[PDB]
Amino acid sequence: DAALPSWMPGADLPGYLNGTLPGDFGFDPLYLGQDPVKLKWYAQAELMNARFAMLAVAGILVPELLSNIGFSWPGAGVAWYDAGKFEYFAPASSLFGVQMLLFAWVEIRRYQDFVKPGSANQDPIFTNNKLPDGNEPGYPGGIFDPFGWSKGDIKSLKLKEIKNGRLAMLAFAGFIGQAYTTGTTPLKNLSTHLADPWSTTVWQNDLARL
Amino acid sequence: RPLWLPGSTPPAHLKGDLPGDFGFDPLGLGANAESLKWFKESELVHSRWAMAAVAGILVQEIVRPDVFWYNAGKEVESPLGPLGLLAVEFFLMHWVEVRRWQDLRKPGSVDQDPIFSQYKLPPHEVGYPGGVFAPFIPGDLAELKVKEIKNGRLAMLAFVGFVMAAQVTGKGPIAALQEHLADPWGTTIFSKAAVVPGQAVAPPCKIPASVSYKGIEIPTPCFLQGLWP
Amino acid sequence: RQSWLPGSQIPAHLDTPAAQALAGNFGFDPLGLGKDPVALRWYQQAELIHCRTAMAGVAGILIPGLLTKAGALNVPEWYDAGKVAIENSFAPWGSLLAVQLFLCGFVEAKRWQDIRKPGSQGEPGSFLGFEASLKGTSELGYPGGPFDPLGLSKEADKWADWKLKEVKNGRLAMLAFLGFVAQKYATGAGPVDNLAAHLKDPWHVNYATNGVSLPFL
Amino acid sequence: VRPVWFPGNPPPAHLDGSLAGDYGFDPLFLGQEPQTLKWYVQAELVHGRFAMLGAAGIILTSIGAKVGLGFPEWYDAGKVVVEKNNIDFPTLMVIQFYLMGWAETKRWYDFKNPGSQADGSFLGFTEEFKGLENGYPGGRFFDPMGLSRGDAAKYQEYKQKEVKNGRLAMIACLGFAAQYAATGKGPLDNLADHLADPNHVNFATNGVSIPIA
Repeated sequence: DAALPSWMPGADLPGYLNGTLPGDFGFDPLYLGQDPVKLKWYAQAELMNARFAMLAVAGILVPELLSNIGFSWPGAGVAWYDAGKFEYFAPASSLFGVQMLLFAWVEIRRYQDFVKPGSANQDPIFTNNKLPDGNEPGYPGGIFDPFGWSKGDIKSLKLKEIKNGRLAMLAFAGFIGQAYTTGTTPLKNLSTHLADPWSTTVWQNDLARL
Repeated sequence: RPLWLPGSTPPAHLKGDLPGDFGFDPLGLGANAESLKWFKESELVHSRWAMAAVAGILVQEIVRPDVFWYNAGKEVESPLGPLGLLAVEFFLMHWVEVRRWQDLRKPGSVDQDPIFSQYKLPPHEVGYPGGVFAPFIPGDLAELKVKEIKNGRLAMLAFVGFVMAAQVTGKGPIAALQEHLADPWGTTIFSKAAVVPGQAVAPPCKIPASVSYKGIEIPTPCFLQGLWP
Repeated sequence: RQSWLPGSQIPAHLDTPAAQALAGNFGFDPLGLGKDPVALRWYQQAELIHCRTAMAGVAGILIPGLLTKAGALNVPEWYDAGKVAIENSFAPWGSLLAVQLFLCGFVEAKRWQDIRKPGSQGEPGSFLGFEASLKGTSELGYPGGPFDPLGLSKEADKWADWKLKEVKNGRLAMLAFLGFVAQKYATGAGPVDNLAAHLKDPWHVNYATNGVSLPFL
Repeated sequence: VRPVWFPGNPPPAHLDGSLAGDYGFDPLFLGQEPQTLKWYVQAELVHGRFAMLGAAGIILTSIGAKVGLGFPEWYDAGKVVVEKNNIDFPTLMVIQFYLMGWAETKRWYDFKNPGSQADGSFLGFTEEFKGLENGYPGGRFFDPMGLSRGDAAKYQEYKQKEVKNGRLAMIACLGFAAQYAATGKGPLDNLADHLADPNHVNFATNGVSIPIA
């Protein structure tokens, strides 16, 4: 109900999306963000899932891209889904326990700062080290931004972050779908589609297996 | 005032304002304002689609007399696969029809170019975009609009006749015209069939029931062959 | 006003301000079992207990059954887990059921006494100092203290919605267990197996094809 | 004033000509009460609409059967479809009962409380289930052409045409059942036999209708 960009020009978008949240396009046909508290929680959930999917898509695409060139290292020919049954320096259970404890610590710190902004901006061991007073949930800053990149156009940068996060989330969902249907790595499907795009489509692949 | 029946009283919902208004509505399907507004766009889209299709069929037969238009979707080979062509056509047609539909329900809302902010369609009516869609307009606007709706109605009836003649005789429009001019007293539909209380004979459907397109057996049946006279 | 039947006459007893305060009020009472406010309160407690019990049971049946289909676990069927669990156990089923009945009777008796008199379990000098924490909140069937350790019931704005996710889900669980029983007496296999068999051919594998749920067909 | 089913007989009080196709035909006074007449009006409209669909389908299938198209008769179409296509009969019955149950239940509760279905409890749709009159459910879903919301005289004429065509279709379906039980063939086969010889091929010569013949 404003002049901000929309996902459907002319459509009557809901009134609870006023543009305050980053990447607001008024897309909510199910009206899941009607409740202000639910929307406040969904914003943080979307941001965390976005950054995690960004790291996931980057960690899926970079090793396969580096394996196809002269660059070599121990785990190169292994697929992203086949990395679990790999011979490491420690069993997966021990690593799972270690990461669960570390993630529990950082996630509890983030949750504490989420229920009360600025309540967790102090380093527990060194009292001198701290985060700036001006902070919002989901945007830590301080040591998390050592180069001061947020000091510039934060709105455009936040829009870039949310858009890249949505794109990465869709890409990861596509990775799962392609792995469950084709049963091959994503870059292989990309090259297969690039060789002949007219006969390498989702409709053709699914019709052949029907 | 021109009408579809000289000396007849036109319906109350038709006052001769819209282009091509000849007071023809025995069922009164255009009595409602919203229904008439939607049907106007439907008729315009039907008119343009039928005109393009009739011109395509005529040029296809004149340039290629050995390729049947009814078989045009069957005996045409292209490097682009049929599934890829269908995907491209579905996406492009979906995009343009969504823009047109949004302009119908919300006028002056999708007239802006998304890629470039400097291009924008000028204010217009519903069903008549204009601007980039109308680079040259030789003649009066209302006169050309009436000519457009009349040519569209003729083209719609022409496409229906094309389909029926291709299903009954299996020949194209030019071939059917030449065959009819050769023996006009025996090549009309009245000569091909007749119905009486003791007998009901109909011409056979020249189109095969099934078409083997890459081993799929696409059914190609004659439109309401059982109801054929 | 949300209703279980648009246009149906909502009962007058379900339209009172106290009856509308309950979670999941959809005006469903064709038999009029909630006309009496005392009966309605008792049945509301019964529905809450059934919802939580059904949710725990259906979860303990569905999740290990879904993990058994994959390689995560090897839990047997819910209708056969009792025999397998009692085979290599440390006590027979009778002794275990006796201890169970004793332990469950104590807490159910305390819950019954709190239902009869709200907050009565906080009698001084009766539970070695833990009696203070045994007093529930203002609403019957929603206690605090030892229960709810995370303290998610302190935020009222979501409280009214939280309860809606507890009753509705529980109601679904109550039907789920019912299906688990009916399917057991109709196909002879587990619930996950019935779901997979139905997904394989939904147009020919259902309750209208087993010959048990439709004997006239 | 208006024509009646029996000329010279005064029309009853419960039939004043306000309803479509009102000819004052009620010798048993089954619709004397207002609520009972309302229920019977909706029942007659539903019966006529179903009879119209059935008569049209039976006539079209018999047309395809008379010509060399392989269409089965209406009294064998169920067996032909169930045996030709791998379709489970009880499953189809249950699906049909589910869809009809939902539609007829919404219609029933709308009859009990007019305009109740327009509250928006069904996917948010409100004006599509508001209803116009008894047995005439106007809206954009049931009447997308908007013929019930324009030209009142034309609407009343269409209402009269609908009730008359419905009664004719009901009589047609009864005739289909009697013709199949007496002659054993389809309706168009009976029509062809009658057109071939109308003086000797009729109900007075089938040997079943008139037992003393």
